[PDB]
Amino acid sequence: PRISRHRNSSKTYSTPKKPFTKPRLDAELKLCGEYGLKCKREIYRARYMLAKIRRTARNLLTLDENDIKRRFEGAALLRRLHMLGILDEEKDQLDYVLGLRIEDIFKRRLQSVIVESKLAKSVHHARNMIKARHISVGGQIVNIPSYMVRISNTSRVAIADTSSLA
Amino acid sequence: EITVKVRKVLNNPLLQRQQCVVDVLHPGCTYESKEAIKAKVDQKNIVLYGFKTSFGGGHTVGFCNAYQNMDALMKYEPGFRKIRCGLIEA
Amino acid sequence: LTSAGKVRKCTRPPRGRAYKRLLYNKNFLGPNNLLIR
Amino acid sequence: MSKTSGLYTARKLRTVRRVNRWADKKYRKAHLGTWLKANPLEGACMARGIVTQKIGISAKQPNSAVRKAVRVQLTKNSKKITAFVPRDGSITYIDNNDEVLVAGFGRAGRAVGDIPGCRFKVIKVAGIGLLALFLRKREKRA
RNA sequence: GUCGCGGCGCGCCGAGGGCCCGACGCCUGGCGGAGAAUCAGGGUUCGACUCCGGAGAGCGGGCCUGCGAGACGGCCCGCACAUCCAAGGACGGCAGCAGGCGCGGAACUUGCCCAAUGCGCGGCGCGCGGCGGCGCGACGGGGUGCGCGCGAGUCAGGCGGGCCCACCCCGACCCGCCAGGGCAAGGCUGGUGCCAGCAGCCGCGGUAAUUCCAGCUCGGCGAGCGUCGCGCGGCGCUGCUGCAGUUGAAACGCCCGUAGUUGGCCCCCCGCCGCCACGAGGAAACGGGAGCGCUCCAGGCAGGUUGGA
RNA sequence: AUCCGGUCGAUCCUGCCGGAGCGCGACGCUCUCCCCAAGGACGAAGCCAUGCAUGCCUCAGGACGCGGCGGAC
Ligand SMILES: [K+]
Ligand SMILES: [K+]
Ligand SMILES: [K+]
Ligand SMILES: [K+]
Ligand SMILES: [K+]
Ligand SMILES: [K+]
Ligand SMILES: [K+]
Ligand SMILES: [K+]
Ligand SMILES: [K+]
Ligand SMILES: [K+]
Ligand SMILES: [K+]
Ligand SMILES: [K+]
Ligand SMILES: [K+]
Ligand SMILES: [K+]
Ligand SMILES: [K+]
Ligand SMILES: [K+]
Ligand SMILES: [K+]
Ligand SMILES: [K+]
Ligand SMILES: [K+]
Ligand SMILES: [K+]
Ligand SMILES: [K+]
Ligand SMILES: [K+]
Ligand SMILES: [K+]
Ligand SMILES: [K+]
Ligand SMILES: [K+]
Ligand SMILES: [K+]
Ligand SMILES: [K+]
Ligand SMILES: [K+]
Ligand SMILES: [K+]
Ligand SMILES: [K+]
Ligand SMILES: [K+]
Ligand SMILES: [K+]
Ligand SMILES: [K+]
Ligand SMILES: [K+]
Ligand SMILES: [K+]
Ligand SMILES: [K+]
Ligand SMILES: [K+]
Ligand SMILES: [K+]
Ligand SMILES: [K+]
Ligand SMILES: [K+]
Ligand SMILES: [K+]
Ligand SMILES: [K+]
Ligand SMILES: [K+]
Ligand SMILES: [K+]
Ligand SMILES: [K+]
Ligand SMILES: [K+]
Ligand SMILES: [K+]
Ligand SMILES: [K+]
Ligand SMILES: [K+]
Ligand SMILES: [K+]
Ligand SMILES: [K+]
Ligand SMILES: [K+]
Ligand SMILES: [K+]
Ligand SMILES: [K+]
Ligand SMILES: [K+]
Ligand SMILES: [K+]
Ligand SMILES: [K+]
Ligand SMILES: [K+]
Ligand SMILES: [K+]
Ligand SMILES: [K+]
Ligand SMILES: [K+]
Ligand SMILES: [K+]
Ligand SMILES: [K+]
Ligand SMILES: [K+]
Ligand SMILES: [K+]
Ligand SMILES: [K+]
Ligand SMILES: [K+]
Ligand SMILES: [K+]
Ligand SMILES: [K+]
Ligand SMILES: [K+]
Ligand SMILES: [K+]
Ligand SMILES: [K+]
Ligand SMILES: [K+]
Ligand SMILES: [K+]
Ligand SMILES: [K+]
Ligand SMILES: [K+]
Ligand SMILES: [K+]
Ligand SMILES: [K+]
Ligand SMILES: [K+]
Ligand SMILES: [Mg+2]
Ligand SMILES: [Mg+2]
Ligand SMILES: [Mg+2]
Ligand SMILES: [Mg+2]
Ligand SMILES: [Mg+2]
Ligand SMILES: [Mg+2]
Ligand SMILES: [Mg+2]
Ligand SMILES: [Mg+2]
Ligand SMILES: [Mg+2]
Repeated sequence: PRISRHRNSSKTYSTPKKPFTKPRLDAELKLCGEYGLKCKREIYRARYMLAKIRRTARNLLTLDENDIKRRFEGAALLRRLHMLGILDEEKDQLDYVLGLRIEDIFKRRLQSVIVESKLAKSVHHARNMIKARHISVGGQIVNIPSYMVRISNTSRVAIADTSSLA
Repeated sequence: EITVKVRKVLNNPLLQRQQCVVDVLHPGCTYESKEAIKAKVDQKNIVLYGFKTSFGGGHTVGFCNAYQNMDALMKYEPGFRKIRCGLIEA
Repeated sequence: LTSAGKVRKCTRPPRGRAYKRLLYNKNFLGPNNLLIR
Repeated sequence: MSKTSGLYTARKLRTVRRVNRWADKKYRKAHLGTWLKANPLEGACMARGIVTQKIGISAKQPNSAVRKAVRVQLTKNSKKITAFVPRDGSITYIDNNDEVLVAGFGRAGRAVGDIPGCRFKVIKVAGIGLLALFLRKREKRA
């Protein structure tokens, strides 16, 4: 064959089962208002990325506190969830993972981080500023609104030295 | 441009050469060429290849083959890199 | 078949994230009610 | 217990299920093989044929109308079907020799609504999509 | 006889061999696995095509050369089809790469190159394979603004590349598709008057139509939406987990009875099964999963003493 | 680990019909930018014009030829 036949690919979102339910229909647009979300897919992605980290914990919690699988994978999961800032340090229990919401995931977007430090007046102005290559992460210019910023790399978010706003 | 550094230097007395990785730093500006920074890395025994620029600019990574003789370069260098430097042109 | 077509023959807003922002501010009583319009 | 139990009865439990599976109409229709034989489209999504006639068909009891349809000869197996033409004024693009692409009404081979004996419908006429012909996006030659 | 064992073949002798724990026969729009689609758990359906194995080269057969072939980009014959010809003769096999005809609902360039990964001989060879072209099958990221700076394009120089291009860097200019009675989110004017038409299912239309045809407004998903067919789910309407059998569909008119399924209680500290646990041994890719900022991402196996557990 | 509309003057059931999700193809309409990427398999293993898909190294200037290895991957 060609080599490209061996490349992997995957879908990264799940659509809901009943589309026309009113309460989640307007709950789904309050989310599009508090964050500059383009379309419903960016919500779906989020829920999909939750549904996996929720499946892992519930698998380990069925196990025993002294098994090696718990000792290994739960530690890996917690160490990964603390660096992204999706979960905070004071909750270092595997049972603290289950009560997580999507908003915790959305709060570590670059669009959200720059709003918090007030580099942008709102979230829409923030999205526009992201597209204009006006913001750098650790001296590296990042163009992606959906970028996920680690707690190590959140001290170091600025306007790019090369810029028309410098 | 003003900043040129090298690492991963391996001496190869089988192929009569030394192999290197080169990092080029040019914050804000371009670095104009490989033929330019060839001075910082004689000159005619340096073979520069595989240069990529990162997103946003400012950084470049490439590879250096530095020979000691001149027959060595006409012997151990691919026949299209000797035409990219104008050394043969056929 | 001589009647076919009888009735037939005898008869930029913002886009993308800004449109969703428009709906967000517009909504947050029916949308197409008669009293409002 | 109305079902056999016991640690060594796997063979019986499998035989019973194999036999009673055929009692379901859905399974029997999809697995027996007689419907595949009798299907005019031979298990395909759509099929092309030539128009042999234009016709009007009465509706059923509580409705009153004349629906417009065409008798079609199939290219691939020479069977006779009748196909419905939707979308007001569309029966006027169908000459008596017009290659038509024909699909189903839904319901996988059952009649729908109030048209007696109709299970197919025209989607394309002489190369051109009939819906876009109705919406006035393309047009026929002459 | 074979490389070799064998009813593999031949002579002689005997009457065995298989079966409701389903033989034999018939049918299959039957290549097998690794796997894939769906999704609480238990399951259902599909295994053309990437790796592994098998079989074939229009259909039957036969064979030579060789360590190795019952070889078809080798040979010989029959059959069914074509090819050139001075009429005597000679001659062919794309289920290789492009390309064409036919058929079908349905599928791309008669491109450049051995620079890479590998193979034969050592220097070449190679439609393996690599690079471009066509490509809304499908995947991933970003736009159609924000309160005032950008990208898409244009022209140059780099970088890259067998050679060109795309990406990246530096310089100067600069939606749409379906709907709006219920299921199911979203309601005023004109036309038509059981007609035209709609409608998956309930239903709508008889000259005041919340449904047809239009205008305005509004709803949903969105560079993607609708229609047709099929698989899974819905479905505890196939039920092992887990259905129903008085009257809704359903207990043989009754008794005997073989195969099958099932069988009280008791000895513990042996053997032989089953069963539970832990090992050894064999393939990767896929699937999980430790670590790593391809700017993020679908990815990949990277990298700055390392690593691919 | 979820249901909803349809049998009646009304009511509780059995029971099917229909709707709502994901995937694979085909058809329609429409399409700004970038990365990855399948692509004559689907009772025609039907028929093929043209060009290309296998070559590389003991004895004389070189070819040519002989000899050799490979063409069974
Ligand atoms: K029962
Ligand atoms: K039962
Ligand atoms: K029983
Ligand atoms: K038993
Ligand atoms: K049963
Ligand atoms: K014998
Ligand atoms: K014998
Ligand atoms: K005998
Ligand atoms: K049988
Ligand atoms: K077949
Ligand atoms: K399951
Ligand atoms: K089952
Ligand atoms: K299962
Ligand atoms: K299930
Ligand atoms: K294929
Ligand atoms: K194959
Ligand atoms: K295969
Ligand atoms: K293979
Ligand atoms: K193989
Ligand atoms: K093989
Ligand atoms: K094979
Ligand atoms: K074979
Ligand atoms: K054959
Ligand atoms: K043949
Ligand atoms: K043959
Ligand atoms: K043959
Ligand atoms: K043969
Ligand atoms: K052999
Ligand atoms: K033979
Ligand atoms: K043969
Ligand atoms: K050919
Ligand atoms: K074939
Ligand atoms: K080609
Ligand atoms: K055709
Ligand atoms: K055609
Ligand atoms: K090569
Ligand atoms: K060899
Ligand atoms: K090729
Ligand atoms: K600009
Ligand atoms: K530009
Ligand atoms: K301008
Ligand atoms: K501009
Ligand atoms: K500008
Ligand atoms: K309509
Ligand atoms: K239907
Ligand atoms: K319905
Ligand atoms: K209904
Ligand atoms: K009126
Ligand atoms: K079911
Ligand atoms: K099920
Ligand atoms: K279930
Ligand atoms: K029961
Ligand atoms: K009955
Ligand atoms: K009965
Ligand atoms: K009865
Ligand atoms: K009985
Ligand atoms: K009986
Ligand atoms: K009896
Ligand atoms: K008895
Ligand atoms: K008995
Ligand atoms: K018995
Ligand atoms: K028994
Ligand atoms: K039994
Ligand atoms: K038994
Ligand atoms: K018993
Ligand atoms: K066991
Ligand atoms: K292996
Ligand atoms: K080491
Ligand atoms: K279920
Ligand atoms: K009802
Ligand atoms: K009743
Ligand atoms: K009912
Ligand atoms: K084909
Ligand atoms: K085929
Ligand atoms: K088929
Ligand atoms: K098909
Ligand atoms: K074919
Ligand atoms: K040989
Ligand atoms: K050969
Ligand atoms: Mg005898
Ligand atoms: Mg298989
Ligand atoms: Mg297969
Ligand atoms: Mg193929
Ligand atoms: Mg061959
Ligand atoms: Mg042969
Ligand atoms: Mg066709
Ligand atoms: Mg992007
Ligand atoms: Mg079921």
